[PDB]
Amino acid sequence: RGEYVVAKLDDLVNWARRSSLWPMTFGLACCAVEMMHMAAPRYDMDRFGVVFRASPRQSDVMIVAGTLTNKMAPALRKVYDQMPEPRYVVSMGSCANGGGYYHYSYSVVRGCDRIVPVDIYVPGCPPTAEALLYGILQLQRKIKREKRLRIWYRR
Amino acid sequence: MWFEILPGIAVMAACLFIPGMATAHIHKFTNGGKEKRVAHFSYQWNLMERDRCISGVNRYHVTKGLENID
Amino acid sequence: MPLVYMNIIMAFAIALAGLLMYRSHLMSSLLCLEGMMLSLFIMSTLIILNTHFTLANMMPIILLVFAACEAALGLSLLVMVSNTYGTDYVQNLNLLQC
Amino acid sequence: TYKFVNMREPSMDMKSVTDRAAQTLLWTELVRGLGMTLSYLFREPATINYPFEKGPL
Amino acid sequence: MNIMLTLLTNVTLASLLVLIAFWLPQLNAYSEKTSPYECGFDPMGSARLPFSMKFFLVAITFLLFDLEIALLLPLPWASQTNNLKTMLTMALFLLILLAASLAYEWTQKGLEWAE
Amino acid sequence: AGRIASFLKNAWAKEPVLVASFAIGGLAIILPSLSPYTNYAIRINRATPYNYPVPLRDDGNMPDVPSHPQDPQGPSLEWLKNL
Amino acid sequence: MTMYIAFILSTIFVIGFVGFSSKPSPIYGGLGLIVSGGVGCGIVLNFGGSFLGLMVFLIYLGGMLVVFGYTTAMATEMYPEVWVSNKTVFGAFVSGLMMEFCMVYYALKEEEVEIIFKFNGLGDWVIYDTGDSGFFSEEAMGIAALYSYGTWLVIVTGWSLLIGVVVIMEITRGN
Amino acid sequence: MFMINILSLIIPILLAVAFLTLVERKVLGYMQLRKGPNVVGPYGLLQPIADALKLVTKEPLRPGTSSISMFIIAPILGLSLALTMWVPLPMPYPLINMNLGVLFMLAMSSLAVYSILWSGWASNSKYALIGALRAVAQTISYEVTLAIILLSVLLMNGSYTLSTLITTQEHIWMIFTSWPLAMMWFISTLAETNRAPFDLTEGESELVSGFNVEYAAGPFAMFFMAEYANIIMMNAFTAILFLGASHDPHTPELYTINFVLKTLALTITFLWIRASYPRFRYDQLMHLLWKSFLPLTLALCMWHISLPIMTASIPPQS
Ligand code: SF4
Repeated sequence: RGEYVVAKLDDLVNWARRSSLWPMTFGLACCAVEMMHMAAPRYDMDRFGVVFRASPRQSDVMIVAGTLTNKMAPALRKVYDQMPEPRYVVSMGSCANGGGYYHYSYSVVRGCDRIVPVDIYVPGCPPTAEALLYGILQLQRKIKREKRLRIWYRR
Repeated sequence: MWFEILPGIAVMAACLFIPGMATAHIHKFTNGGKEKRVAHFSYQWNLMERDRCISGVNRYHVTKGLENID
Repeated sequence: MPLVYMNIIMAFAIALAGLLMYRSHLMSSLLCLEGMMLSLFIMSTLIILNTHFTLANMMPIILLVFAACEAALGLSLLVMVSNTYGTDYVQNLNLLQC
Repeated sequence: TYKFVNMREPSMDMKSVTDRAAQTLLWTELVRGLGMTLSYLFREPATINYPFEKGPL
Repeated sequence: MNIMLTLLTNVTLASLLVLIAFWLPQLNAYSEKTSPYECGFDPMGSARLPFSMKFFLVAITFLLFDLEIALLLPLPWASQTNNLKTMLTMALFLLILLAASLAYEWTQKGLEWAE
Repeated sequence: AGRIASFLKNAWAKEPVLVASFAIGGLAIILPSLSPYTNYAIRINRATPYNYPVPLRDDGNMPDVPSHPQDPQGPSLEWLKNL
Repeated sequence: MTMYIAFILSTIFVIGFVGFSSKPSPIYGGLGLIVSGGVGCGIVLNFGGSFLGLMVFLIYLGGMLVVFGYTTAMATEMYPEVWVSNKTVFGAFVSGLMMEFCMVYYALKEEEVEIIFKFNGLGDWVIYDTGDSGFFSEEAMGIAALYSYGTWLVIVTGWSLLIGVVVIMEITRGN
Repeated sequence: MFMINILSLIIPILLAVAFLTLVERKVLGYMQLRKGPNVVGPYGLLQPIADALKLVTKEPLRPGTSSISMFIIAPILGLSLALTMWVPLPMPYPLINMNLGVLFMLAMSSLAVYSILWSGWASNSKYALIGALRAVAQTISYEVTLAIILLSVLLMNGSYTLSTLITTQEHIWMIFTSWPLAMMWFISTLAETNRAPFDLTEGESELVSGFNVEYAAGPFAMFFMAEYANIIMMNAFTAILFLGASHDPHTPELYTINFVLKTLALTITFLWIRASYPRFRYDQLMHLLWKSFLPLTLALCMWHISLPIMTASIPPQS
């Protein structure tokens, strides 16, 4: 029956998405520098099909790298709202995940989730480059477990 | 470890390889083993037309020598 | 006189109408003007290739070289009215009245 | 103490001007960098196979 | 025929690519996507205003040089003439006029990208 | 004297491209007149028979024109073979 | 049947011209001119004018490029016009379609259309000429004769292009 | 079987462009101490497939402030011209023996402006409207130099028949006669394809992308296909034009192998240059050709038109 064909097809599609996610950089603080180290020779993000450089129009994943302040929030909102589907947003760093060192500030939102949906919470201050990379791999396995056309066929 | 690039362009080479003989072979395939008779000037076109008429099969690349004539 | 001659002559007639009957735009009008010379270029090439006028084979490009020069200044004039006036819309183009 | 970084003004003999004209026209420092990057191409790539291999701690 | 067949094949192939591109994927079609973009913001009230520019002069001298390039294009056929001396002098005239136009463009600001 | 040489040196340093272009151009006009082979190029161009050499009606007293296409007398281009 | 192509090449030339002259948005007039020139290059080409056809291709698809170059510079506005903006443009367009259609219908029925001059509706393939070219293209050799017989033409042109760059300098100089 | 030959021309060029997107990410990375993509299949061989599938099934966003007609036509023009501009290339037996093949292909090379302008304006964004005019000026201002270089090089070939170009070289590489010219030509090629040293349109500080900003998914990928097909096509053009090869008529495959090797070498030089050099500035970008390249090109053309006359070595017309 139809599950065989639809599962093989959507498995193909989600594999293609999984191995070609394109980050939308978006580094706000030292988490940006650690991500840049994560794209350095040593860990070489670009090996996994991730491309690091991506205009927000052509991109799949946003890494909220650093503290997100009140003045920033509308800009990040307009950036994500324009991001084409599918759009998984990963938050790196204790500051972006929620609060941070500057949790009890006056012009820093207490978490990217209060601004934008977060798909993978990456902890660390900063999350050491390979921890970020592991979060990326976790998102890849999340894309692997994707059943879009299955749910369509079984709606 | 530059040889990791070697597969990458190798298929690429093959990718550019195919348009080479494919056009080359098909010409040889179509024109009775001969390569295509390029007609860059009207004299060449007239020669090709007379060859087509003489062939009697509406195929220019078919050629007959003195055995065709007395 | 076959249909190709009709078609390019008729194309020239409507280019005459389009450029000369202004609607509201100077840029589009000179665009119609340069399309005019395209119609004339094709037309000229037709007889010249037809009649084996071997020398006249060089007349079209010659005819071409000057014609673009006209447009070369036309659009050049277009900017000079544009920076002061603002647009190429020829209905404000009224200061010279008396 | 201190060192002046860029005061090395060039000479103006025929040899020096010919060398500078050749470098400007026959692109040389361009080729210098173009060949250095080639040397880095043939080198051993620095890359750790995550997650099979982890960074030193 | 032949050549026209290749042009037809290419244009139809391209159109199939764009059709699959624009039709196959699915979009939720929500309003706020339509908001335009500029490095995080939107392009305020611009991206169609008249463009106060200066390299217009470079753009027009392009065309003026392109006419002369068209004029000198017949050279490979022209070199096959009996009176090679006149062809040599007159082609050299054409390139000298190219250079003179460029030089007048040069000294009189001109090709110097206006500020 | 000194001023001209110094100006040439400065041009060769300040805008080297300009002097190279001006030089090679200045050659481009003055060599063809000086060169002794341009006449040979004219001979090359006149040698090629793009059209048929339509014969002349024989009536006697044209020894210059060969009677046969294999005849010895007539125009020859052995210089073309040696060239 | 691809017999009538040498006809239709001109026909698509006509109605691509009308929309080009239908006074639409300047870029849409440009598109009309572009399709007209692209289809007219075929008209010259299938008549044997290979070099002239490719020549007009090159120079003209640069020439409309530059007239674009100011259309987005010195001709755009807050609300650029659209090929459907004005109501009259549709009437101009349809008046473009029906005139040559009626005339070609007549030329297909009577073959003696009386519009302006004298014309016959019996295609265009007839007017070609039998013959040969040896080992030289007539068009290329003719345009090559510019440097041997075009004594005055190249001189007056080059002088005009020099004067043209001078005037382009002077009018746009801006004091 | 003509249409079969056509398809055997398009489709392999499509795989070539597809795997160029892998060889660039591998060559660049190895040039900058990165292993490159080697996770999707063996040595990253399958990676171009995955990104292509993603971009096909990525949502193509319609620019709300746009007229869709040009938003769709511009990819059509850019892609179709790029592929049909491969038509008259002298493979050992070129597909279409157009008597003016070089002029044919040079004329079509100017048409990329006719995708750039509609992409930049129709998408209706500041980055798009800037980059449209900037890139248009780039490519048009380098097209002239391409033209005089082509003419000066051809003045020794004999005609515009691009199949006889091989017959021109035969003995010696043509660069040995026009290395000053080719050095300009190649660079101008680098300028016309908008590559990192001369790109100026991406400029990911003040133009971001320039023309392919609002384009997404499929129409967006079509302009990449055009761009990385022009790379291969112009590198192949330069390869035959200057880096000649042998061709025995009884063995057509030999010239095919030599030509594809030359094309790969030149494309690797493209990637080589982009992986090292900084990016030009628009001021310097047009200063490079107006102030420097064009006078040298004019003088070299004068030299190369006077030279056959004085040497009595005019090339055969037919
Ligand atoms: S979580 Fe730590 S490293 Fe990241 S932005 Fe906050 S303070 Fe900096």
